[PDB]
Amino acid sequence: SPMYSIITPNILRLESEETMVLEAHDAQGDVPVTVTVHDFPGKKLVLSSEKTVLTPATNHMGNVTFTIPARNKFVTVQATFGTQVVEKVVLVSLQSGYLFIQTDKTIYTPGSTVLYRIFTVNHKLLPVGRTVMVNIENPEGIPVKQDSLSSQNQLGVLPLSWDIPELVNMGQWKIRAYYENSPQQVFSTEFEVKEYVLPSFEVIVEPTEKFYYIYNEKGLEVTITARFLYGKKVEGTAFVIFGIQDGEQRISLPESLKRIPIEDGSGEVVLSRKVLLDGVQNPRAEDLVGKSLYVSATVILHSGSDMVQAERSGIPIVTSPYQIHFTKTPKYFKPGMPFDLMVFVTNPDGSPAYRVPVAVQGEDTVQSLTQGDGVAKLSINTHPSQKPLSITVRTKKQELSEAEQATRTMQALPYSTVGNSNNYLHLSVLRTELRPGETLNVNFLLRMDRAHEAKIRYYTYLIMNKGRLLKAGRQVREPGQDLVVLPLSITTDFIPSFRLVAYYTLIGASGQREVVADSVWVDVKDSCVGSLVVKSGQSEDRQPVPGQQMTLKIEGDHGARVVLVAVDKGVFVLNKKNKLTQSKIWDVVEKADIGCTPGSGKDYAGVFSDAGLTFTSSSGQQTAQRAELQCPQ
Amino acid sequence: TCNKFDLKVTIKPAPKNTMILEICTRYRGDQDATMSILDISMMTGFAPDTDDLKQLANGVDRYISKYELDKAFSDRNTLIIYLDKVSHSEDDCLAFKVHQYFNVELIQPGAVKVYAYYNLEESCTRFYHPEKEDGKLNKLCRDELCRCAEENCFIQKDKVTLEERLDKACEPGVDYVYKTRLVKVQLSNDFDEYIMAIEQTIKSGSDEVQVGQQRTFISPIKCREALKLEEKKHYLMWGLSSDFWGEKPNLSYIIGKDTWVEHWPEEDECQDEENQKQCQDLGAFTESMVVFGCPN
Amino acid sequence: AEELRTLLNKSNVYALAAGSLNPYYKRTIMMNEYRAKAALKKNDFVSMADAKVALEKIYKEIDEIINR
Amino acid sequence: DEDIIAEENIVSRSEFPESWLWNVEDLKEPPKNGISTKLMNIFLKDSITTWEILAVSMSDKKGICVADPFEVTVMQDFFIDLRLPYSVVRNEQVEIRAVLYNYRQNQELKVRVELLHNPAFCSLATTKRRHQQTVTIPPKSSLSVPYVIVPLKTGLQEVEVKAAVYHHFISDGVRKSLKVVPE
Repeated sequence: SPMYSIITPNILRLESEETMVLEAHDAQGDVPVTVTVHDFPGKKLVLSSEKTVLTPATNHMGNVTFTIPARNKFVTVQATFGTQVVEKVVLVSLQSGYLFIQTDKTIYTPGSTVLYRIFTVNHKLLPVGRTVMVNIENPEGIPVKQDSLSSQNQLGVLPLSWDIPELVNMGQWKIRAYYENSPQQVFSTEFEVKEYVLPSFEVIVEPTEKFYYIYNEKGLEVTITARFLYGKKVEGTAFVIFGIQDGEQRISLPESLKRIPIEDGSGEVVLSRKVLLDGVQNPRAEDLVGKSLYVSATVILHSGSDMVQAERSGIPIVTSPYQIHFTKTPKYFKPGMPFDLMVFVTNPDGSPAYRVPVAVQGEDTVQSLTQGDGVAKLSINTHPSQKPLSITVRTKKQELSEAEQATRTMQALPYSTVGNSNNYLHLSVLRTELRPGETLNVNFLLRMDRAHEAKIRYYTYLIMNKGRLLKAGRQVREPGQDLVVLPLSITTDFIPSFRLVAYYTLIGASGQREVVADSVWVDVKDSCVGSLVVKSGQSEDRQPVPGQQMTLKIEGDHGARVVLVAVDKGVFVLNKKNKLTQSKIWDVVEKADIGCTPGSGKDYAGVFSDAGLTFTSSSGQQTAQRAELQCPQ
Repeated sequence: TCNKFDLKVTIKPAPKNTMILEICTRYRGDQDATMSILDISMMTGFAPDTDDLKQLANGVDRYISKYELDKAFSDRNTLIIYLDKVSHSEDDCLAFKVHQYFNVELIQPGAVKVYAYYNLEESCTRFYHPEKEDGKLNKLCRDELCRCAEENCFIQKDKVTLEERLDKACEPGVDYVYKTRLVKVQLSNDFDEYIMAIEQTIKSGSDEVQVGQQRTFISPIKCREALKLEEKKHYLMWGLSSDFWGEKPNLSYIIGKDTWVEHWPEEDECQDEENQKQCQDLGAFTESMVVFGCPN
Repeated sequence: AEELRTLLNKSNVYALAAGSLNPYYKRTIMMNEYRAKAALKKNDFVSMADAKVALEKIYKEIDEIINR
Repeated sequence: DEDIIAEENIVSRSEFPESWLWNVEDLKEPPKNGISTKLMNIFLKDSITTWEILAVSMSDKKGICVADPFEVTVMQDFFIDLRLPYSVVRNEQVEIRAVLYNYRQNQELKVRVELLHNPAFCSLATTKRRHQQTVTIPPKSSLSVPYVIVPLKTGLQEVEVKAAVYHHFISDGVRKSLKVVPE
């Protein structure tokens, strides 16, 4: 018995390099693999090339990167090890990559010209030459202009424009863009068309807390800041009224409306707890929890010459300063094997909360502190139980009260083994923030009976990133070693997060082949791969002046094309929505993961699919077949 | 149009210069309005009677930031009265006095503007002036078109010599000089209309008008006291090409800030020993223009 | 000094070239011609030096811009 | 007048884009630690505000990268803010405000401000007579100078006020344009 095993992503992409991971288990000496991808069903041979040999020098582990040219489409992969031939049918995706759109402003007047770029990139964020359709939809959803343009030799950037007619529908327009080949996968930005003129100053309202506690009787205390777009503080008078939102329904609290002076660019206002309740007056205070608050400020300069409106919205009403989230924690535990929880503690608005202690039910010591990204990791132990695990984490912030702590409950089901072999694998890694350049220790924990532990001489680990296989290797292991550690090096290639999945295999129960696997998702500190700073290149000195020449310094990646744009900060007083941001990008990129679970699965076959991989062996062990284009829900 | 707030602004003198600025902006709705405001501006040179400000300052539903109430004459040409609420039944009225310190001629109409804080759109602007109708300056609007008529009027009624005439009348802008008869006179609400026959064409620019053709001149009614043009008498005048109104050769002319006015005594009037001097100057002007033309 | 009055002279030459250029330049010269003229007519050392530097500088920037 | 800047010499400010510098730079600049650095010479637009500059890079090796904004504030001790509305109605009299800012730390200003003449408008400015007030402005403080006018013809019509301060040779003028629209 040699077992041959074949691994590739759940979903394969066209016109891009995918990797096939070839293995020979319990085999002797050289073995030739020829790998092949045909159409489905039938025979076309969409790619023949890629041939290689596994050597005991490489413990029988191999790459081979192939590229597939170019109802739902499927290919058939088929690798031949010597004579024995393994084949799996994988789902295919026409999605070339991503599109990102940039508008010079967020808001425009009729009869001005919208300037917009479109960035064309593959599923690994690199620039690409393709054909794209673009569409300017009016605010009632009507396509009112379309250019079909190709970004070949464009170097990833498609500058465009469109003049708004003097006569046109006010409101939120959209720019929808899609790849010729992937018309179902569409991309959008919005922009406001409106009649207006840039104000001369900006107005800022922040509550002293980013939320309201329904028993805080001081009320909701607000600061109103005003300041001309050029620095200097504003002198004037201000009108602020409040209101309640739930959920798209707004109710003003007229009794709340106050007129206050703005002196040295600041005024202060409050919505007394009284007036809030007398205002909505649902039977009890606790009714308001889960609803949001808004402050609407209107500021008039003393000249009367300029005026400005402004709003902070969605201040949540809460019984607690925090929220707990198991969205980063695997929902499958390995009986007898520690169960690690990534507790994610946020503030009421959504930001990560930092330095927040959390503990399990009772606990009764335990406890660990939330890190920068609002993640802390608690580990409990599991028994030989198959019953569902129901853990409950409460926050243990001092200075609070049992009332004010947040809570949450979650449930994991056990990983089922091959005929109850009570063999398992458990990956653990340290929860701290991860930057590229650092190195990460990935703890391989193993659970099985000493009668069989010695057969496990190695683990296979695959790194998943942006839905492609990024790195795969072997982590060795000497009999008796329960814990081994693979010191993984984190490069920029890992941003903005990666899954590590690993598996050992052996013959066991009754001469039965057994694949045992685990996985885990790890978050890299989001940032640019390269870099881009725009600073003053006017070494020294003081303010520049209307009309004057000014020198700019651009620091970024070699041979990179840089595209600028400059906007009057007054434009942003009027609309700050829909701005382009490296973050908005990575977020797109994560929401395109072919991986669905935070780690682990129901059985070995799950661990793989959930992390985004397919597994197939000469013995017949393998993942279910993925035929759905997205994750389930 | 003042859709949501009926607004009336009144300027009458007082019982250095000083006067009474009043107002009243009713709300065109079914209830009273939310705190509302007036962006008040002043006829050039005036500043509020600081005292009269405080009578307004402590009032019920009345406030002026201790910021403005304090500037005084100094340079307080803007101020905002915050009327807590507003009426829709009759009209919240109030008034106060302004003293245009440092008397200076040719003043500007004040523009009082009101709005409900939460809405700059539903506002309004009504003007005022010691001598102008409801604050609107003087314009001349004939249909879709228009122009300005708030200057001084006809050319200045220090001596009026003969070298002086031959000058002006040869500066660039000047496109015509005629001896004329005032044929008929039609007056109407906006513009009078003096139709005149051209008796001799001294200088001749763009207008290909012959002598006797007869062309038509206009004027704002606020330009009759000082013109006293009289049918059947003769006249010498000239004007700029920028006073042409219309499209050939039903252009009328405009008597304007740069148009010359002069009454040409009849032929037997040239005898009075008080008339001759103007009867010889002009003949000694006609004669130069027709012979020599213009220098440049 | 006299060295200033010399610079003033160049102002017409420079303003002439500074007409390809942002209004700023042809406007800095204006700003500093009035300053020069009126300082030379008081002999104030401070006001003249001030202006002498202002001209030197703006001409140089104008130079640099034009050379490129 | 005595010791101020002559109106004819004041070149007004005119270029007030909401956006610009819509440029494209490659970074072929002889690299230096995978880090290339360009310098770029731009000429600022006459707006007195804070430009927010946004750079986005595209390398077939590193992918797409959106920078953090870079703010630039463009100011003057003394300057006019000519606050026009978006549009006006032909033949309707409206008021506009010319706001004067004096930002010197302790040093008031005697300033003459003038609304220039347009035949497209009707104001106290005529082709022969000027419309100048002379105002004094405290330090770190602003002044509102109103202007009643009437648009005569439709289209994109333009308003201009200038101003200079005495004894000092500071000067500034603004020439914005707004939309005259038919009754």
